[PDB]
Amino acid sequence: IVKNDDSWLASQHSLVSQLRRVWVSENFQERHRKENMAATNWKEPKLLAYCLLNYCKRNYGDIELLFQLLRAFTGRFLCNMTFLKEYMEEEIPKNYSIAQKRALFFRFVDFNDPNFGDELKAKVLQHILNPAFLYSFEKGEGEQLLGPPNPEGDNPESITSVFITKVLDPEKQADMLDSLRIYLLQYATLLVEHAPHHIHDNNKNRNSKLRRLMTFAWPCLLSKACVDPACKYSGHLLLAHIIAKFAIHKKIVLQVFHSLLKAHAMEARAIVRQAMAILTPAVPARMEDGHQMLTHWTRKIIVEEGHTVPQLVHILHLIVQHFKVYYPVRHHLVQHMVSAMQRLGFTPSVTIEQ
Amino acid sequence: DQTTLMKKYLQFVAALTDVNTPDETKLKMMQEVSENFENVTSSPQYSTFLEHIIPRFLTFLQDGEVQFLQEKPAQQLRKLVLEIIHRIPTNEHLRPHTKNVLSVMFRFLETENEENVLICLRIIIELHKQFRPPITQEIHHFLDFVKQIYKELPKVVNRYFENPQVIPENTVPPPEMVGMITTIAVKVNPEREDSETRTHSIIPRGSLSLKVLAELPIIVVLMYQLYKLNIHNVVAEFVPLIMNTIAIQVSAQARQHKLYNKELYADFIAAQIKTLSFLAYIIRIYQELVTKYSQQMVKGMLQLLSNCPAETAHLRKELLIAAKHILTTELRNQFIPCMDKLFDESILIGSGYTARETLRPLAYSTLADLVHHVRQHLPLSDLSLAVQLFAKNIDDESLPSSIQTMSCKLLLNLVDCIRSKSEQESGNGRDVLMRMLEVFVLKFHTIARYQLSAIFKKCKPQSKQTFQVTDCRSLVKTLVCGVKTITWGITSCKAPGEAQFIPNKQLQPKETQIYIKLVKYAMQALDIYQVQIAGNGQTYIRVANCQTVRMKEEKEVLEHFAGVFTMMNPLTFKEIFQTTV
Repeated sequence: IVKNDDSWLASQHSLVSQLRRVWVSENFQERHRKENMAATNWKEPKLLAYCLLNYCKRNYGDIELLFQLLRAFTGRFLCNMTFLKEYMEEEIPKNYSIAQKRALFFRFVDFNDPNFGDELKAKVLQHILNPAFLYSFEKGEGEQLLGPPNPEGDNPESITSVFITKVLDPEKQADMLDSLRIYLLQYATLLVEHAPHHIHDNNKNRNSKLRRLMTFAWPCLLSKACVDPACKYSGHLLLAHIIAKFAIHKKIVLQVFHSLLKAHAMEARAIVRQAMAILTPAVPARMEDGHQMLTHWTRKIIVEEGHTVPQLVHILHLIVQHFKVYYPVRHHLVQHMVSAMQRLGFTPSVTIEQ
Repeated sequence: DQTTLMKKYLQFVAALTDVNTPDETKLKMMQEVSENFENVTSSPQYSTFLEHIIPRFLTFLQDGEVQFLQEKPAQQLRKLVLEIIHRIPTNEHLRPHTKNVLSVMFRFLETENEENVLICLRIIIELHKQFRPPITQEIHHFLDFVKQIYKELPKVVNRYFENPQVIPENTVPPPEMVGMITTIAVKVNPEREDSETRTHSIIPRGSLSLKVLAELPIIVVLMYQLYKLNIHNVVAEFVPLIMNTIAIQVSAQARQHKLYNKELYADFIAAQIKTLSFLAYIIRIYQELVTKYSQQMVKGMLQLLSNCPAETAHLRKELLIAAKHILTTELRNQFIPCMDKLFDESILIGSGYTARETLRPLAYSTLADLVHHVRQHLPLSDLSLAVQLFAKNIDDESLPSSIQTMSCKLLLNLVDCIRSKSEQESGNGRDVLMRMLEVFVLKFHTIARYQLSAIFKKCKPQSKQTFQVTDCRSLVKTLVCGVKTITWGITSCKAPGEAQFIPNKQLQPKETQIYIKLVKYAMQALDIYQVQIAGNGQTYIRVANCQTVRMKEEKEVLEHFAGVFTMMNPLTFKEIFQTTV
């Protein structure tokens, strides 16, 4: 019926309420996740999601039912849910208004549902909030979407204020799942990159919001030994963006740079490369002795370490990527560069990548 | 004057053994010495410089009492001296001092703290790799020390995990009751709430630290590589110790205790995974003795998979690599009973974010190799579980196209097994075959709709996109081959509750509808072969009006696609093609 009449279901409120009840029900999600391969009903979640999506297309205010559709992405169903992903990433940023996007964000903030865990909130940030806000910022609607640039964090209309105060609340941080933290750091990177003025006005003597955002990133700089590398380096990527945008003190910049230099692990190579690509140009632009600090730390890590190959190859990859930055300090690096080149090229059993 | 500078550094080295010099002065002197090794190594005096400094460094290291507090200047000085010895270039000038340095380090491995032992182990690895000295008694004593640590490991596990001890407040505990570098704060006077405040960090003894246990097996592998003919029988003693080590599991009650330490548990699991990597290295040499102990090994590595922390993705990667190496041997037969657990994705991959994105291709490729080798022994239920998992893999667009092709190829191979087991069981094999055919048709539809539209959108008129085109071609070829195999299986299976098989049978209307959808979707999917890949980097759609195909692969895959339908009952073929033509 929905396929033949697109507008019919938008009015059948009780029917859609029972369809939602089925879709959020525990037994349905268990049965479809824990099917027998020969189960007849394998199409059922695709059809139910298609109906609920059809309802959501015309009724934008029902944000709750839109969020429950992300249960399709928490499981791994044997029916292709790509039409939900397409709708959420493409159509919502294009179609929804600034007021409706603000409603999305403020519904994400106050979503106190016990059955809507952290993974579902991660799905919300990944598929709905981040694409919509990225599209709005790319179009230039950042001022309207964020609302007032409230330096003092109280104003409930300021998206950056409520995000930093309510969402990044340190009391919540404890049980934080890594996926939720990662996508929160990506949203904060959008806010910093597209809307630095709302995060921190340089004219203000002090601002708490920048401090609280850095404090939310800062646990990644702690030297704990059991942290998922993507969460830690995503926090370093947020600090790299903050350092690029804002006049941060030297010690924080140098700590972030040193921690990214020590990040030779394979698991987080891409995020570390993004963070270094952001940060390495920023270092000379930030402080009056940026070139000397780049030289000092690169030389120190290449010498005092590099008895292990991966660290040395990581630093050499960084030098190769940003050789234009390193050009005014070429004379110092070049000796170690040629020595490492000879060693890596002639040590027994060179892999072709080395 | 560089000669004067070298003499000054020699005086600094001599002052290291001096008793009158303040400790901070020694630390500053050695910090200056460490930074200036670039200048010293250039001059020919570096040989005499080594002949002077290395005996003096070794003498100072030998004389010192083993320190265990990290903020102590003496501990920092000892660590700096050891790191200086490690930093010394490994050219032929180090050769005369190599024997003495190796003996000194091997004596420290028995005795000193975690930091210093880890540095000594790094020095030993570097010296043995570069110089490769002949075998000495110190090597046998090291192997015995490693065996003693392996035997002591259950006591360490009991002490830290099973029966933790509360460190007395405001006191400095002995290193034998800490498992890792722990920082504590002490107020000097306990008589008052206000007093002078001092902070200390306690380094564990190297015989109890699990980081040393994690670092040991690579050294044993290196010495087996260097000394294969000598220590072959000694390594055989490690195998029961390796199996016992990987068998060890921390009790559930201990993990829930108020004194449980997550980082220490991570270090313990890291040591166990390093031990399993050592086993995976030695599995092919000692295969008889490993086979005798294999029954515990299956448990041990299944438990390592269950218990590997989600945050430690590198440990999960190393564990999966070791498991892939082990499964290549005969021992995969022992896993036949337990693969019903090994198909649990939570066991294999876990809930970590980095593990889920990065390591799923490794996990499914290892499991696919295991299933492919074992497939004739798996029962119908295990074959169905593997089908269900790799069918879920077919659709999953987060996986790379190579993994989707690999899963399609696995499902293809299972079909004859599923047929054989369903004929023996008289089970539901035809139903799981139909479900596989449906998954293949839906993959064809997904390729036609999403992937091919993007590929065509990326084309431009003539005069990683190559990878996307070559993987689309490979996936379509594999899908066609799998559809043909699945059709042969369906046309060769007795149905559930059927009396007897008949050599061909007219398909039911639902099956015919599935094949009609197959025709519709696969005819769109086979358009991938239109997209050519020029040497200039251009991907272009070939001229539409050309039936003279120059490629053999397109001819072969199109003939295989027709082979699906030519094996069907005439009435089924007629019904499908009347509609589809």
